[PDB]
Amino acid sequence: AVKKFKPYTPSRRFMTVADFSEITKTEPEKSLVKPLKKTGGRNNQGRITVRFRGGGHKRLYRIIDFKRWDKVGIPAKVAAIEYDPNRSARIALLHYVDGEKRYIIAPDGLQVGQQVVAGPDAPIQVGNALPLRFIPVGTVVHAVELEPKKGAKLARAAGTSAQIQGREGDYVILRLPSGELRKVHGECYATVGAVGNADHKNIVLGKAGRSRWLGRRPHVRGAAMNPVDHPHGGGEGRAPRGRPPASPWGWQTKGLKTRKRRKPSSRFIIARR
Amino acid sequence: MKRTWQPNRRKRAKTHGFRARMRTPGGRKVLKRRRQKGRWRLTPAVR
RNA sequence: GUGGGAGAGGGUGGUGGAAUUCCCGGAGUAGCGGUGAAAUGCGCAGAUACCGGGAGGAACGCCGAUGGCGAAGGCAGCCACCUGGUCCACCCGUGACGCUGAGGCGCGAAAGCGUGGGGAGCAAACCGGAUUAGAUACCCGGGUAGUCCACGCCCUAAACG
RNA sequence: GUGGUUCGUGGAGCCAUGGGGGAAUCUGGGCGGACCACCGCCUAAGGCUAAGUACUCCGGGUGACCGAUAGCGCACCAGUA
RNA sequence: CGAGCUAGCCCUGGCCAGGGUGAAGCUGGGGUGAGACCCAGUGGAGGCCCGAACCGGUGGGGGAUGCAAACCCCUCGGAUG
RNA sequence: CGAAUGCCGGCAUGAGUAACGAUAAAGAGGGUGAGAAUCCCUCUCGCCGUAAGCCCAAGGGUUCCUACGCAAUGGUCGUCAGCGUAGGGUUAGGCGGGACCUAAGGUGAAGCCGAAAGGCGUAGCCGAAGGGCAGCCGGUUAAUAUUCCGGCCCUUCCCGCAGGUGCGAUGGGGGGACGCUCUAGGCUAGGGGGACCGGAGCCAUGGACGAGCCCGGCCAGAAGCGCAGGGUGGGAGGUAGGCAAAUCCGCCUCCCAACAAGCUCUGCGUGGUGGGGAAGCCCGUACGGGUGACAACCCCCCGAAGCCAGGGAGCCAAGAAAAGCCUCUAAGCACAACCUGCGGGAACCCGUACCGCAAACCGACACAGGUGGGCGGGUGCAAGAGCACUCAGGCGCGCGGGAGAACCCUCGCCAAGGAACUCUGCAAGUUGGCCCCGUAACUUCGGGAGAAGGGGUGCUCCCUGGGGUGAUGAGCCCCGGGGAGCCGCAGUGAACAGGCUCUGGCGACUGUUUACCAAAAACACAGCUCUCUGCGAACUCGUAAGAGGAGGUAUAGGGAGCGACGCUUGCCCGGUGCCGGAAGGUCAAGGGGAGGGGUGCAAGCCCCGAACCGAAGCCCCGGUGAACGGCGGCCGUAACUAUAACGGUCCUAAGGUAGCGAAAUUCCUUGUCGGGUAAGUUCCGACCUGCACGAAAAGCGUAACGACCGGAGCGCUGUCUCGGCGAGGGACCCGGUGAAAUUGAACUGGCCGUGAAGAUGCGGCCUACCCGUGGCAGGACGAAAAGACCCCGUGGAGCUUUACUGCAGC
RNA sequence: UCGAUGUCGGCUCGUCGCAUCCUGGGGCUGAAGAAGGUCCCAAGGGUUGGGCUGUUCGCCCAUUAAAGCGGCACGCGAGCU
RNA sequence: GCCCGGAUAGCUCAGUCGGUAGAGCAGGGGAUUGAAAAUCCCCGUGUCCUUGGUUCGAUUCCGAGUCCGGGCACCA
Ligand SMILES: NC[C@H]1O[C@H](O[C@H]2[C@H](O[C@@H]3O[C@H](CO)[C@@H](O)[C@H](N)[C@H]3O)[C@@H](O)[C@H](N)C[C@@H]2N)[C@H](N)[C@@H](O)[C@@H]1O
Ligand SMILES: NC[C@H]1O[C@H](O[C@H]2[C@H](O[C@@H]3O[C@H](CO)[C@@H](O)[C@H](N)[C@H]3O)[C@@H](O)[C@H](N)C[C@@H]2N)[C@H](N)[C@@H](O)[C@@H]1O
Ligand SMILES: NC[C@H]1O[C@H](O[C@H]2[C@H](O[C@@H]3O[C@H](CO)[C@@H](O)[C@H](N)[C@H]3O)[C@@H](O)[C@H](N)C[C@@H]2N)[C@H](N)[C@@H](O)[C@@H]1O
Ligand SMILES: [Mg+2]
Ligand SMILES: [Mg+2]
Ligand SMILES: [Mg+2]
Ligand SMILES: [Mg+2]
Ligand SMILES: [Mg+2]
Ligand SMILES: [Mg+2]
Ligand SMILES: [Mg+2]
Ligand SMILES: [Mg+2]
Ligand SMILES: [Mg+2]
Ligand SMILES: [Mg+2]
Ligand SMILES: [Mg+2]
Ligand SMILES: [Mg+2]
Ligand SMILES: [Mg+2]
Ligand SMILES: [Mg+2]
Ligand SMILES: [Mg+2]
Ligand SMILES: [Mg+2]
Ligand SMILES: [Mg+2]
Ligand SMILES: [Mg+2]
Ligand SMILES: [Mg+2]
Ligand SMILES: [Mg+2]
Ligand SMILES: [Mg+2]
Ligand SMILES: [Mg+2]
Ligand SMILES: [Mg+2]
Ligand SMILES: [Mg+2]
Ligand SMILES: [Mg+2]
Ligand SMILES: [Mg+2]
Ligand SMILES: [Mg+2]
Ligand SMILES: [Mg+2]
Ligand SMILES: [Mg+2]
Ligand SMILES: [Mg+2]
Ligand SMILES: [Mg+2]
Ligand SMILES: [Mg+2]
Ligand SMILES: [Mg+2]
Ligand SMILES: [Mg+2]
Ligand SMILES: [Mg+2]
Ligand SMILES: [Mg+2]
Ligand SMILES: [Mg+2]
Ligand SMILES: [Mg+2]
Ligand SMILES: [Mg+2]
Ligand SMILES: [Mg+2]
Ligand SMILES: [Mg+2]
Ligand SMILES: [Mg+2]
Ligand SMILES: [Mg+2]
Ligand SMILES: [Mg+2]
Ligand SMILES: [Mg+2]
Ligand SMILES: [Mg+2]
Ligand SMILES: [Mg+2]
Ligand SMILES: [Mg+2]
Ligand SMILES: [Mg+2]
Ligand SMILES: [Mg+2]
Ligand SMILES: [Mg+2]
Ligand SMILES: [Mg+2]
Ligand SMILES: [Mg+2]
Ligand SMILES: [Mg+2]
Ligand SMILES: [Mg+2]
Ligand SMILES: [Mg+2]
Ligand SMILES: [Mg+2]
Ligand SMILES: [Mg+2]
Ligand SMILES: [Mg+2]
Ligand SMILES: [Mg+2]
Ligand SMILES: [Mg+2]
Ligand SMILES: [Mg+2]
Ligand SMILES: [Mg+2]
Ligand SMILES: [Mg+2]
Ligand SMILES: [Mg+2]
Ligand SMILES: [Mg+2]
Ligand SMILES: [Mg+2]
Ligand SMILES: [Mg+2]
Ligand SMILES: [Mg+2]
Ligand SMILES: [Mg+2]
Ligand SMILES: [Mg+2]
Ligand SMILES: [Mg+2]
Ligand SMILES: [Mg+2]
Ligand SMILES: [Mg+2]
Ligand SMILES: [Mg+2]
Ligand SMILES: [Mg+2]
Ligand SMILES: [Mg+2]
Ligand SMILES: [Mg+2]
Ligand SMILES: [Mg+2]
Ligand SMILES: [Mg+2]
Ligand SMILES: [Mg+2]
Ligand SMILES: [Mg+2]
Ligand SMILES: [Mg+2]
Ligand SMILES: [Mg+2]
Ligand SMILES: [Mg+2]
Ligand SMILES: [Mg+2]
Ligand SMILES: [Mg+2]
Ligand SMILES: [Mg+2]
Ligand SMILES: [Mg+2]
Ligand SMILES: [Mg+2]
Ligand SMILES: [Mg+2]
Ligand SMILES: [Mg+2]
Ligand SMILES: [Mg+2]
Ligand SMILES: [Mg+2]
Ligand SMILES: [Mg+2]
Ligand SMILES: [Mg+2]
Ligand SMILES: [Mg+2]
Ligand SMILES: [Mg+2]
Ligand SMILES: [Mg+2]
Ligand SMILES: [Mg+2]
Ligand SMILES: [Mg+2]
Ligand SMILES: [Mg+2]
Ligand SMILES: [Mg+2]
Ligand SMILES: [Mg+2]
Ligand SMILES: [Mg+2]
Ligand SMILES: [Mg+2]
Ligand SMILES: [Mg+2]
Ligand SMILES: [Mg+2]
Ligand SMILES: [Mg+2]
Ligand SMILES: [Mg+2]
Ligand SMILES: [Mg+2]
Ligand SMILES: [Mg+2]
Ligand SMILES: [Mg+2]
Ligand SMILES: [Mg+2]
Ligand SMILES: [Mg+2]
Ligand SMILES: [Mg+2]
Ligand SMILES: [Mg+2]
Ligand SMILES: [Mg+2]
Ligand SMILES: [Mg+2]
Ligand SMILES: [Mg+2]
Ligand SMILES: [Mg+2]
Ligand SMILES: [Mg+2]
Ligand SMILES: [Mg+2]
Ligand SMILES: [Mg+2]
Ligand SMILES: [Mg+2]
Ligand SMILES: [Mg+2]
Ligand SMILES: [Mg+2]
Ligand SMILES: [Mg+2]
Ligand SMILES: [Mg+2]
Ligand SMILES: [Mg+2]
Ligand SMILES: [Mg+2]
Ligand SMILES: [Mg+2]
Ligand SMILES: [Mg+2]
Ligand SMILES: [Mg+2]
Ligand SMILES: [Mg+2]
Ligand SMILES: [Mg+2]
Ligand SMILES: [Mg+2]
Ligand SMILES: [Mg+2]
Ligand SMILES: [Mg+2]
Ligand SMILES: [Mg+2]
Ligand SMILES: [Mg+2]
Ligand SMILES: [Mg+2]
Ligand SMILES: [Mg+2]
Ligand SMILES: [Mg+2]
Ligand SMILES: [Mg+2]
Ligand SMILES: [Mg+2]
Ligand SMILES: [Mg+2]
Ligand SMILES: [Mg+2]
Ligand SMILES: [Mg+2]
Ligand SMILES: [Mg+2]
Ligand SMILES: [Mg+2]
Ligand SMILES: [Mg+2]
Ligand SMILES: [Mg+2]
Ligand SMILES: [Mg+2]
Ligand SMILES: [Mg+2]
Ligand SMILES: [Mg+2]
Ligand SMILES: [Mg+2]
Ligand SMILES: [Mg+2]
Ligand SMILES: [Mg+2]
Ligand SMILES: [Mg+2]
Ligand SMILES: [Mg+2]
Ligand SMILES: [Mg+2]
Ligand SMILES: [Mg+2]
Ligand SMILES: [Mg+2]
Ligand SMILES: [Mg+2]
Ligand SMILES: [Mg+2]
Ligand SMILES: [Mg+2]
Ligand SMILES: [Mg+2]
Ligand SMILES: [Mg+2]
Ligand SMILES: [Mg+2]
Ligand SMILES: [Mg+2]
Ligand SMILES: [Mg+2]
Ligand SMILES: [Mg+2]
Ligand SMILES: [Mg+2]
Ligand SMILES: [Mg+2]
Ligand SMILES: [Mg+2]
Ligand SMILES: [Mg+2]
Ligand SMILES: [Mg+2]
Ligand SMILES: [Mg+2]
Ligand SMILES: [Mg+2]
Ligand SMILES: [Mg+2]
Ligand SMILES: [Mg+2]
Ligand SMILES: [Mg+2]
Ligand SMILES: [Mg+2]
Ligand SMILES: [Mg+2]
Ligand SMILES: [Mg+2]
Ligand SMILES: [Mg+2]
Ligand SMILES: [Mg+2]
Ligand SMILES: [Mg+2]
Ligand SMILES: [Mg+2]
Ligand SMILES: [Mg+2]
Ligand SMILES: [Mg+2]
Ligand SMILES: [Mg+2]
Ligand SMILES: [Mg+2]
Ligand SMILES: [Mg+2]
């Protein structure tokens, strides 16, 4: 649970790596990988639209199953637990009994050898996906569809989870990882359990290079630039913000709320983060 | 020391070539101008 | 050794109702709170008091005792699992195998500390209203660590009989 | 809401139209500089139409036009080296 | 009209002499009620060490109508990231 | 036209001046020729040799080879040439690319979007130093050769014969198919040694006829075989998944083998055959040819980073695609078709010269610069691609001859002293490899460490331990141990090869930066906090469609600050910002019409318009500090004095907490005191009167780190006292070639005056024959650049904001 | 003098003035001697080495016959820093 | 060197339309106390820094001057 290192270099003393004990399989399921084009944070004009991105290790994409319902009632065995580089989570290999293979994002405590299945049927147990309406109130759950048939959207990230606070009408009340209180539709699938690899938030990158490996290039402060560049640019030696703190595009960055007010999904939200 | 001109033939053709000029309404008008002036080469040499 | 007992003895996982706070719905109006007396605070932007719904944390009333258990520190709703100590009876077994115990090792209330969570009530610090000659206090209104959980520290005490 | 006109919001009509509303077929409609009355003019929401006009790559005629530092950048193998 | 220089990113290749230090793990031994842990041996980690290539450009000298519109010499930084 | 630092051209000055492009280096004989330092040939000398040698790729484009030439190009010369003229020269089914595949990207039927131009975009298509695919050795030309030839091997297409089989695809499935570090076994490349084999010849100068010296002792090769290695289960049954079907693949069950056992694939070896084959001597070759020769052709050792190759281990950052290929079935066909073997036929287009670390490429140059991949021998030095010398090979850098001044550069040495130099030990010196002994404060327990500080190091003989290969032995090779001596000033004997300590500041660290005056204490960095963002996310680019974010989902993403770690981070919410507030005020278009007006005979047509209803914003209520920010003053007081724990009062939104402090901050200032020094404006330690520190524009510390910046000491020095000598390349002279900025014209002295105020040029004196050469820089307000400081201009441009006014955006 | 008169200090190299720091010659003295004070003549020559600071200056150490003051574009950057 | 503020009761400060100037604290006399604080009841009082001037009248307005608080002194 988080390997540490003796300081045999500087930065080897603060480094921390994930513990890979849970990982069964060391190379992926070839039928289940496809290549993914790295952006560099650049859009279809050659233009950077997200700063400080790029470089960092090459990756094969694991195509994973966020619709669990097109397999309704067909059980499957949990074949191995694998490392997916495209996410904080880990991915469970499923062998379905009719012989199809799928990747599911791997819940806490789910272990190899387990039967697992999705539908209005099915036990309320870890790994099993169901329309939300049949999951009993109070159950913690993850990989939640936001609208029906559209795929798992909420609580996919290592350690995250959502909780069922109550039913009202066609909709059920979830508390999201954010802690926002959200109505979601009854027919939206969710699979029971948390996401696991919860240990994940404590890894400590430990050096500059290790950030580079994950494809995040350095990030320069507005404070460090010139007025052409940023609201915080310039001004003889150092200096404070001299105005409300801003983005490079000059909108305010402490507290200013950016959610569009008139959004329709407003009718469906009850709380905050 | 490393200077500004580092010849490469694919580049030269890929970039200033005839088919390139024709591709773009800007470049079609290069040809138009050079032709009107009566340039001997409409387009850089390459090879 | 056998057969029995009593108990808030410890670890784990579950689980119940009362209350407080917040939020939503209702109904209703001019005060509520507070104190020695007040003010700050809250309240016509609809408070307090009342009913219904929800959320969340912490602590377990009666039983409850001047009682019980633990080596101490300590341990108190209920349920199950795991597990320590102990007493009695019968007089069956070993045959002095004992007592203590420098060092060692382990436990060790509260506060505090690290990393995560959690945060209803309470509350150092802090703010504010009183009181006073002053008041960096006692009283009142707020209120952050902390109080709670996990894991690792700290190793103190009027740790007392 | 704007453009056009001499009209720069002006008393601002006219011609055009991005938005809203939305007619009638001669007793119908537009116009004569806000509006109304009178008096006139004209017939929108389909289309075509020579000539008189503009230009000069090209050919020809002519210069009180140049004469090789001029005249075209080029009198010469120049849009070349 | 330019990313044939330069900056960043994308796809696909290549390169980094030799030496040194000796993390985890492992195995053995010791320790314990079990542990923690200790010792050896093994192991071969690292924006680890010395130093070529390669990348640099630190200090000084030279050059200054240069060999050169940024060079030369001595010296110096990195050198599995 | 006389001026415009005018334009264009011509020719001058400087001047026979600087220079002739790396200080690797030359000398002579012969030749050729009108002409020779410069061309050819020989001998001698020198330089490169992880190259300054060899082979790819780019890029260049006839520079290639040959004859005939020397006007210009060549920094001199020129008979020579990368130059002029002319003639020749590049040969492929197997090498590269195309008739194959796909990557990013591009383009783009469908489709979406945009005033026009155009933008996007699925499929498809294009796109390569990636994937796929069949040639090795040697000989030949003046010049091409995996291309021609010789030998030995192979691929695909077509057609046919034989044997086999449900054949059959753009569809299905398998495979292709992958990282980084470390690495095993067996090999090969490559190398060294041999007393063995083969070879012309050699015996000098004191010695040697020798188990002498000198030279070489291979290369390619089908099938088979052999050694090492990669891949790989077999069968049945069930089957709803792999977008039709499948006998395939997936999944479940059972039965056999666990193993290369078999099967298969590849490396190496061996192999029918084919080829090569030194030194030396001669031939004259420019350059090769003859012989050596019927050449030999073998043993040992070292041994890759290459091969077997998809090998194995560990790790986290988790490591292309598509076709070729195999399999499966679908139409359809099964007289087809396909598969295997054999045999004949068929096999296209483009590149191939030459240069290629460079005189042929990029740098206006025959430019000391830049340029990717491979090979890169020997011996020694611990190793090595380092260093020195050297092989193959290649060069002596396209001006020379002399002299032996100053001065300059690069280099050597120095009595005594030893930083006294100076802004500064800048520069130079010292140190320096390996082995052993030894090593402090502090510390995050890794470090600090190569701390510091020492000893050893050559050669000779004797004895002796372990390993590799062999056999368990010799031989070869690797690592050592003990003893006795020998020599010099000196044994890492030449070359390559840290000076060290103490103590502060800043930054934790490795990194990054102003191409070309700044490498830093700046940026970044892990890490900490605030904040936005529920997913068609927020944010960014785009008019839009689209896209990035992300095929991610709050343990995620954006924005901001701070910047490892440690211990911490106080008070103020008045103002500004952000956040919350269903009330109230104000609020635009619109609604509404009390009322009024124009005109008409009227019906009417037309205009104005009060109340009232009416968003966001603002006002107003509150919250908020790792939000913009802010964080006072005066007077008195103690039983010597002094000071003031204490009291009083003004002002404020509140009046700086911890820590720190003359500081990267202290004006007065060299503050005062202590330390260090003979002497200390710097430095270290204290003090606090902090002009004008103080807590994430973070506060105070911190081990380690630093080409950062201070201060001290040891060591050692030409830094210096204070200079001297010596070397080379210049400078000087001679022969050849021959610039430059500058330049009103010049017949161009000194002083004292005068002058627009600093006079060769005017006045008065003085001095002074004409002209050069090597030298020095005081003057010509020397050159250069129409001052960059300063002002001015109703000149410009970047930046800012609660300046004005707009626009995007919301 | 803005179509450029390089600007502090150091170094190197001098040169001049005298309002003389020392040495030479004097007068007065509140000059016993020795040692001074003060003024006069005098510009021939001399006029140290270090610590601090960019410093000029100045303070300090150790000496001295003395440690003189000024000018020369705050002398001197086509002489260096 | 140049511009700004201030001086009002013993202290700290307010205020002034140019006309009769106050707050707190101190201070004085009384009460309370055994006595002293705290508490209570009476109590005042300044020629509003100087010097000119305007005006009928100046703390108030004017112009000078002290002395204290503050800001500045930039390009070279
Ligand atoms: N060492 C073995 C056992 O010793 C005791 O048990 C006794 C047991 O006690 C019971 O323990 C239970 C657990 O706490 C209680 O719930 C009962 N009230 C109590 O009576 C006796 O009722 C038996 N007769 C004897 C037994 N040795 C311990 N209590 C147990 O924990 C332990 O497992
Ligand atoms: N001159 C005598 C003493 O005066 C002050 O103390 C007084 C104090 O002053 C305060 O100081 C604070 C800061 O220190 C300020 O923020 C207050 N505004 C200010 O009023 C007064 O509020 C008290 N009523 C009396 C106290 N003796 C000083 N603090 C002392 O050092 C000093 O020795
Ligand atoms: N500081 C610059 C120059 O100073 C002296 O000479 C100057 C000289 O100074 C004096 O010289 C005397 C002779 O040594 C000294 O004793 C005086 N103490 C001194 O003030 C001046 O009187 C001159 N006007 C200028 C002269 N350059 C030196 N001699 C020179 O080497 C030095 O380069
Ligand atoms: Mg695109
Ligand atoms: Mg594009
Ligand atoms: Mg961690
Ligand atoms: Mg980041
Ligand atoms: Mg940053
Ligand atoms: Mg900056
Ligand atoms: Mg920009
Ligand atoms: Mg800006
Ligand atoms: Mg700013
Ligand atoms: Mg500043
Ligand atoms: Mg700044
Ligand atoms: Mg915005
Ligand atoms: Mg050029
Ligand atoms: Mg190319
Ligand atoms: Mg067109
Ligand atoms: Mg032509
Ligand atoms: Mg119990
Ligand atoms: Mg009780
Ligand atoms: Mg008995
Ligand atoms: Mg017995
Ligand atoms: Mg405890
Ligand atoms: Mg506690
Ligand atoms: Mg409370
Ligand atoms: Mg308080
Ligand atoms: Mg009390
Ligand atoms: Mg709290
Ligand atoms: Mg007790
Ligand atoms: Mg108009
Ligand atoms: Mg107008
Ligand atoms: Mg108009
Ligand atoms: Mg009209
Ligand atoms: Mg319209
Ligand atoms: Mg009509
Ligand atoms: Mg009309
Ligand atoms: Mg009309
Ligand atoms: Mg009219
Ligand atoms: Mg008309
Ligand atoms: Mg016409
Ligand atoms: Mg002419
Ligand atoms: Mg002409
Ligand atoms: Mg003529
Ligand atoms: Mg002419
Ligand atoms: Mg012309
Ligand atoms: Mg580029
Ligand atoms: Mg290592
Ligand atoms: Mg190390
Ligand atoms: Mg390293
Ligand atoms: Mg190499
Ligand atoms: Mg340099
Ligand atoms: Mg530099
Ligand atoms: Mg230099
Ligand atoms: Mg120079
Ligand atoms: Mg290094
Ligand atoms: Mg004239
Ligand atoms: Mg002229
Ligand atoms: Mg001349
Ligand atoms: Mg001359
Ligand atoms: Mg000369
Ligand atoms: Mg010369
Ligand atoms: Mg030369
Ligand atoms: Mg030479
Ligand atoms: Mg002859
Ligand atoms: Mg002859
Ligand atoms: Mg010769
Ligand atoms: Mg040599
Ligand atoms: Mg060599
Ligand atoms: Mg060329
Ligand atoms: Mg030619
Ligand atoms: Mg010639
Ligand atoms: Mg010539
Ligand atoms: Mg030349
Ligand atoms: Mg030729
Ligand atoms: Mg062939
Ligand atoms: Mg091909
Ligand atoms: Mg064809
Ligand atoms: Mg293709
Ligand atoms: Mg397109
Ligand atoms: Mg289009
Ligand atoms: Mg290819
Ligand atoms: Mg091929
Ligand atoms: Mg072959
Ligand atoms: Mg050739
Ligand atoms: Mg078949
Ligand atoms: Mg060898
Ligand atoms: Mg050999
Ligand atoms: Mg023999
Ligand atoms: Mg002899
Ligand atoms: Mg013989
Ligand atoms: Mg010989
Ligand atoms: Mg099936
Ligand atoms: Mg099917
Ligand atoms: Mg493999
Ligand atoms: Mg492998
Ligand atoms: Mg059929
Ligand atoms: Mg060829
Ligand atoms: Mg070549
Ligand atoms: Mg080179
Ligand atoms: Mg090369
Ligand atoms: Mg060449
Ligand atoms: Mg040359
Ligand atoms: Mg060159
Ligand atoms: Mg060239
Ligand atoms: Mg290179
Ligand atoms: Mg060595
Ligand atoms: Mg090698
Ligand atoms: Mg070398
Ligand atoms: Mg000597
Ligand atoms: Mg000496
Ligand atoms: Mg010494
Ligand atoms: Mg120094
Ligand atoms: Mg040095
Ligand atoms: Mg020490
Ligand atoms: Mg150590
Ligand atoms: Mg040492
Ligand atoms: Mg040290
Ligand atoms: Mg040290
Ligand atoms: Mg020694
Ligand atoms: Mg010897
Ligand atoms: Mg040596
Ligand atoms: Mg070297
Ligand atoms: Mg050395
Ligand atoms: Mg060294
Ligand atoms: Mg300092
Ligand atoms: Mg740094
Ligand atoms: Mg620079
Ligand atoms: Mg620059
Ligand atoms: Mg650096
Ligand atoms: Mg920077
Ligand atoms: Mg931190
Ligand atoms: Mg969009
Ligand atoms: Mg999208
Ligand atoms: Mg997207
Ligand atoms: Mg995506
Ligand atoms: Mg971020
Ligand atoms: Mg910072
Ligand atoms: Mg703060
Ligand atoms: Mg505030
Ligand atoms: Mg606020
Ligand atoms: Mg507020
Ligand atoms: Mg309202
Ligand atoms: Mg409103
Ligand atoms: Mg407010
Ligand atoms: Mg006193
Ligand atoms: Mg302060
Ligand atoms: Mg201080
Ligand atoms: Mg000081
Ligand atoms: Mg300061
Ligand atoms: Mg100071
Ligand atoms: Mg110093
Ligand atoms: Mg300094
Ligand atoms: Mg200090
Ligand atoms: Mg600061
Ligand atoms: Mg701050
Ligand atoms: Mg900081
Ligand atoms: Mg500090
Ligand atoms: Mg510490
Ligand atoms: Mg430090
Ligand atoms: Mg660094
Ligand atoms: Mg540095
Ligand atoms: Mg300093
Ligand atoms: Mg020193
Ligand atoms: Mg010298
Ligand atoms: Mg010489
Ligand atoms: Mg004069
Ligand atoms: Mg005259
Ligand atoms: Mg005259
Ligand atoms: Mg001369
Ligand atoms: Mg001169
Ligand atoms: Mg000017
Ligand atoms: Mg103006
Ligand atoms: Mg202007
Ligand atoms: Mg301006
Ligand atoms: Mg000037
Ligand atoms: Mg000048
Ligand atoms: Mg005199
Ligand atoms: Mg005298
Ligand atoms: Mg006397
Ligand atoms: Mg006397
Ligand atoms: Mg004199
Ligand atoms: Mg100094
Ligand atoms: Mg001066
Ligand atoms: Mg001074
Ligand atoms: Mg002056
Ligand atoms: Mg001067
Ligand atoms: Mg000067
Ligand atoms: Mg200079
Ligand atoms: Mg100077
Ligand atoms: Mg001059
Ligand atoms: Mg006052
Ligand atoms: Mg009065
Ligand atoms: Mg009494
Ligand atoms: Mg009066
Ligand atoms: Mg008066
Ligand atoms: Mg200036
Ligand atoms: Mg300024």
